[PDB]
Amino acid sequence: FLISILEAIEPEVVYAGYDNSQPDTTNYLLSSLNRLAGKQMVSVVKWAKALPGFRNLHLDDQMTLIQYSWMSLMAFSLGWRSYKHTNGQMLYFAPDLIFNEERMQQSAMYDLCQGMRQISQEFVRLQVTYEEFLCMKVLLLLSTVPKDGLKSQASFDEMRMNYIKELRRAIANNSSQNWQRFYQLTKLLDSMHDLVGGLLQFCFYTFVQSQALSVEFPEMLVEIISDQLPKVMAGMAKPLLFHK
Ligand SMILES: C[C@]12CCC(=O)C=C1CC[C@@H]1[C@@H]2[C@@H](O)C[C@]2(C=O)[C@@H](C(=O)CO)CC[C@@H]12
Ligand code: NA
Ligand code: NA
Repeated sequence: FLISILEAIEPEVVYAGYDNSQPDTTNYLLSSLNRLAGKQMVSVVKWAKALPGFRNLHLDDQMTLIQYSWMSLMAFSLGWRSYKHTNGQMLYFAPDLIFNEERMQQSAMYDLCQGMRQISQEFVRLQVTYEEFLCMKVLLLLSTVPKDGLKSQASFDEMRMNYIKELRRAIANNSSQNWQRFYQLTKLLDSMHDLVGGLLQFCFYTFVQSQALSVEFPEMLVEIISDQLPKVMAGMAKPLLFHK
C-alpha cells in the first residue's frame, strides 16, 4: 500500500523547454539544465509533501531535507530515466533534452556526466525494479541531515525505518539472496554522496559566478542554493550511510 502510494505520487515527466535551434554552448547547455532543475524542484517539493510521513516533520526539517538532498534526488531520477530509455547509454535529462557524447563534451562537465551515467549503469547491472527505485529515492530525501540534528528527530527516524523496511519488501529468493540485494542496493545509495559532492561543487561554483560566466539559474533554484551553499560550505550536513 505504501509502495502503491509511492507509485501514485511519483511526479510526471518534466520537460526542459529546450530550444534546439540555439547553439549548444556550455552556457546554453548549463543554463538549460538549470532551468530544467527549477521545474523539477517544483515537482520534488510537491512529491515530498505527499510522501507519507513527511508532513509529520517540523516545517524546518522539511525545508532542510529538501535543501540538502535535491541534487541527489534529481541525479538518481536521471539515472533511472537514462536506464529505462537508453539502457544507460545517454543521459535522459528530459524527453526534449537528451545528452549524447557531443553534449557531454560541450557541457564542460563530461566527467560529472559520466559519474551520473555510472548510476544508470548500476541500475542496468542490478536490474533495479521500479519498486526498489521508488523506495530508494525516498531514502535519499532522508539521507543527508544537519550534524546538529532535526527538530522532529523521533518522527524522522521512524519514517526512515519504515521506508527502509518498505525497500526490503520490494526486494523480497531465499533470505541470504535478499540480504545480498539489500547490501548492493544500499551500496548504490551510499555511492550517491561522493557523486553529489562533485555535482554540488560545480553547481555552487557556476552559481557564485552566474553573471560573470553567463550561466543562468531560475529563481526557484537561486533561493534554495543561496541558503544551502553556506550551510554545506560550513560543513553543517552529514550523510546517513548504510555501510562502513
Ligand atoms: C539538476 C540537474 C538537472 C536536472 C536533472 O535531471 C539532473 C541534474 C543533475 C546534474 C545537475 C543538473 C543541473 O543542476 C545542471 C547542474 C546543476 O546546476 C550543473 C551546473 O552546475 C550547471 O550550472 C552541475 C550539476 C548539474
Ligand atoms: Na532543521
Ligand atoms: Na555498473
